[PDB]
Amino acid sequence: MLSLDQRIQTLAYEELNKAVEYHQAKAGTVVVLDARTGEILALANTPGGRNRAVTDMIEPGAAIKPFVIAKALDAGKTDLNERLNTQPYKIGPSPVRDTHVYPSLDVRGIMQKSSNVGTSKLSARFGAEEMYDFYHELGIGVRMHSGFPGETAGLLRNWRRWRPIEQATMSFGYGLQLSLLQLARAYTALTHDGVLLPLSFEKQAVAPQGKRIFKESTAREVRNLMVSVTEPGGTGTAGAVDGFDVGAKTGTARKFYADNKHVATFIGFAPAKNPRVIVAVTIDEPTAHGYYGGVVAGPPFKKIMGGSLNILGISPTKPLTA
Ligand SMILES: [Cl-]
Ligand SMILES: [Cl-]
Repeated sequence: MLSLDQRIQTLAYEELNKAVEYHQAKAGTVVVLDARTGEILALANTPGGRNRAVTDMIEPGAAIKPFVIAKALDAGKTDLNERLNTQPYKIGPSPVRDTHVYPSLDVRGIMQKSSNVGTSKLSARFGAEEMYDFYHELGIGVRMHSGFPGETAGLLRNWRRWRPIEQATMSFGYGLQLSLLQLARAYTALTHDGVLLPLSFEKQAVAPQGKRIFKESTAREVRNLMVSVTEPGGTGTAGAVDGFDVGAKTGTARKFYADNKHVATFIGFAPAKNPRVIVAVTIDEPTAHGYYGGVVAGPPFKKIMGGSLNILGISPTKPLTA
């Protein structure tokens, strides 16, 4: 009744190592989930030993943004028509800025281009306590109880202690921490139509009892926005998979912060409209051939996702061209 798939596990570990070596990185992790039941199909770590997917806390960076955008849509604090001013700004001395100046974006653009500014403005429409409860409901700070030793709850600071700038940076993934397994888990709220899943190391005959975070319509709209990340104009085109539409988010978190020391993340699901698989890839401190999540973690995501769909017998939803 173990949920692991050895063929997916082998594929994930082989592609993970190829990427870690090619980019001359220190380490990497991969999680592959059943997008419908939360069954864990593969967990891969390199270099060997410690189960970093389970034990290692990371700041998720921009990989948290889909949930902030989803929450803002779900509560009616924005909609798919609003064009937000996304010029850089400061809260006191601390800047909030994107990799480019975008004068304005709608929420599709905020997702597609990965705007820290736009996401922080959406989050700022909620009180600190509301955002704190929301992050907790996503499971940040809540142990997975995977059964592995060395597992931590993650980090979610008490909202009463938050500075306004800290609520802002949390909304684009700094100042809170979770493991790649917890982050991959959060994505089941988007794939499983607004219902967060527990995840399991056992095969699930039916999707288990979960917990609603978003309306079903919100999740479906947000999955559609995330397809823009793998299409031209998005930050994650390296993750597009032949024959499928892929909903994804890229992340490029600085470590501590540092100039040129990063954690590159790529997380996505497919078929985007009716997801079957979530693949999450993190590459720790690439030093060659790029450092952003799309360029670094996209290519292994593409290979692991495409191979996982084929292994599982999922038919392409559009004609193959490659
Ligand atoms: Cl806990
Ligand atoms: Cl689809």
